[PDB]
Amino acid sequence: QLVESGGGLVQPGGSLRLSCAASGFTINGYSIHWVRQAPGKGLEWVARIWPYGGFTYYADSVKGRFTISADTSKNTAYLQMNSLRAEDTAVYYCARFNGYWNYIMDYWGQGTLVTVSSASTKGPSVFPLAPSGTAALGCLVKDYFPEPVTVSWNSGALTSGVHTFPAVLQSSGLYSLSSVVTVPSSSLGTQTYICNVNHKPSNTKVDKKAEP
Amino acid sequence: DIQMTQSPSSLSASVGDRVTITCRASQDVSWGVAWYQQKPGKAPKLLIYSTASLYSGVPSRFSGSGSGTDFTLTISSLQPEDFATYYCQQYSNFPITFGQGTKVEIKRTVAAPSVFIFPPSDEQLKSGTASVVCLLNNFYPREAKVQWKVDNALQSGNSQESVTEQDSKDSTYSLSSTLTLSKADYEKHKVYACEVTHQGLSSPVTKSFNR
Amino acid sequence: VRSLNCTLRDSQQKSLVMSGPYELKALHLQGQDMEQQVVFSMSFVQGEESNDKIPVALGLKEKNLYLSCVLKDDKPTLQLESVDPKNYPKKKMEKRFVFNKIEINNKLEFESAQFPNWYISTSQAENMPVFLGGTKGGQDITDFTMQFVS
Repeated sequence: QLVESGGGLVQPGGSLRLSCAASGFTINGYSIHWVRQAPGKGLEWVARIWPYGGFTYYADSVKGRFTISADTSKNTAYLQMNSLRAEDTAVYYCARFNGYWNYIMDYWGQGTLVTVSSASTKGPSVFPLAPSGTAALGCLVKDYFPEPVTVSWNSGALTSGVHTFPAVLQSSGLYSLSSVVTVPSSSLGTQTYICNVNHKPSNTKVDKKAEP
Repeated sequence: DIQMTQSPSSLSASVGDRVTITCRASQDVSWGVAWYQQKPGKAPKLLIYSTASLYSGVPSRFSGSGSGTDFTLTISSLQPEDFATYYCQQYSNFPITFGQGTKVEIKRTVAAPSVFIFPPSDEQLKSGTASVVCLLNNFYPREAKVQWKVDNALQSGNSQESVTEQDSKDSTYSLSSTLTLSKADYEKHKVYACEVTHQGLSSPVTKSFNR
Repeated sequence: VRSLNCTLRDSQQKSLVMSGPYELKALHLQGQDMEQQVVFSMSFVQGEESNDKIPVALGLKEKNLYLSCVLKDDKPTLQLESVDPKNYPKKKMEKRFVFNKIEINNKLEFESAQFPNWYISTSQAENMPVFLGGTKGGQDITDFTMQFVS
C-alpha cells in the first residue's frame, strides 16, 4: 500500500508538499512516479524519482516549478509543488515501478485532491426537495467551495434508491449538487427523511429534513 | 512527447459480450505498453504490462496484443465488476504518456425515466434565489432531453443537468436538471413544467406545478 | 590502434550508466543526471569484416573495464571484466571482448563475435541491466544510436 497526504486548497502562486508513504516494501528498490488527473480529464505523468540513484525526471509542464525527492529512511517520496496554477488543480496519485519484477505501476496511492484557487472556503446552504406508488424527495446542497461534499440519509440508515448527483460549477464559481431518494408514498407522512450534509473543508455539518 | 490516441472515446456492451479497445502511438514505443482499469473515484489498477503480459491476479478474460505502433486491449467475456474507464500507457519513452481512456458501460433492457419536479423551498427564497429541480430516475440509455417550460415558453441558458454513473443493481442512470432564477423572475410566472423525452417513452412526458 | 570515445543510447532514448562495479543499466536521464552516462572507448579491431559488420571492442574510460561475453548456464551473458591497462587496448583482442558493429538501418547493433545471434540488448522498462539478447526479433531493444565524445 502507498498512502498519500499533503493535498487541499491553496492560492495561485502558493506552495504545497505531497507525501507518498510506502508500506510492505522499501522504495529504495523502486522508482516512485507521480500521476495527476485534472477534474473530469485523463491521467497525466508528472515526474518520477529512483530513491537509490537519486535520478529525477519531470514533465515539461512541471520542470523547474516542482521538485520530486525521497527519504529512504522514512520509506517516503515527496512532490514539492511551487508557483501553483489553476492548471495544477488535480487528484495526484503516486505509483511504484520496477522493470526487473514486472511491477509496472502495479501499486497506486488512494490519491489526494489539490485545488488551486483564490476563492474563500464556503459552507453549503442545504434546502429540502419536497414532493408536490413510489414518491421522490431529496435535498439541494447549494453554494459551497471547494469540493468535496458528502451526503447521507437518516444518518447512514437509508441507502437503497439514493442518488447523490455529481456537483456542477455555477456562474458564481460555487459548487452545487442535489441528493435524492425514492421511498413509498405511504411511508411519506409517518417517516422523517433527514439528509446529513458534511463539508470537511469549511468544517460544516448540516442536517436537513425533507418534509412534505 | 509521444501521443497515445485511444479509440473509441466511450462504448457499451452486454454482460458476457466481447469488446476490444484500440490504442495507436504517434511513433514506435516497441513493446513498452501497459493497460490500466480505473473505477470512478478510485486509483487505476494494472491489467496488462509489456503489451501482452497479464499482471498476477487479473482474470484470463483480459488479454492484450500489439504491433509496434498499434495496440489492442481485448476482453473475451464481460463479468459484473467491469464498470470501468480503461487507459493505455507507453513507458518505453519519457515522458510516460496515457490515452484519453475508454469508458465501457454495461448494457441492459431499455427503461423509461420516472420523472419528478421539486419547486423552490420556502427558506431558499428568503435569500432571494429559487431552484426548480427536475429528477429523471433509473432510465437506460443515458441519452435523454429535458426541456424547461415556464407559462408554455421554452427556457434557455438557466438550467444545468448532472447525471449519476450506472446503478450498482440495475445499470440505470438518473439525471437532475436545476432551473435557477431570481425571486423577481420566479414571482412573475405561474406555471413551471419539466418536459422529458427518451427511447423508453412513446411521446414527451411533462411533470408540472403552480405556485 | 584506431579507438574513439563515445556514449551509447538505445532507440528509446535510454542512456547507459554504471550500477555497481561490474554492471551497466539503461534509464532515461534529464539535465545534470545526463552527466552520469558512461563514456565508452570503442577500439576498432581485426576480424570478419562483412557488408555492414565492423568488429569492435567496447571499454569504459579510466575504469580499466571491457564488456566481455561468457557462459554461466551454458548461456552467453554480458559481464564487465577487469583488464591490465598497460597491455590494452590491442589489435588482436580475445573473441569474448569482440562485438560486430552492424549498421542494419541507420541504427547500430552490437552482435557477439564468440556467440552468433547474441546482441547487446536493453529492456523496455527503465533502469534494468544491459545484457546479451538471444533474438533480434523479440520483445527486447537490440538497436542503438551513438554520440561521439572528444
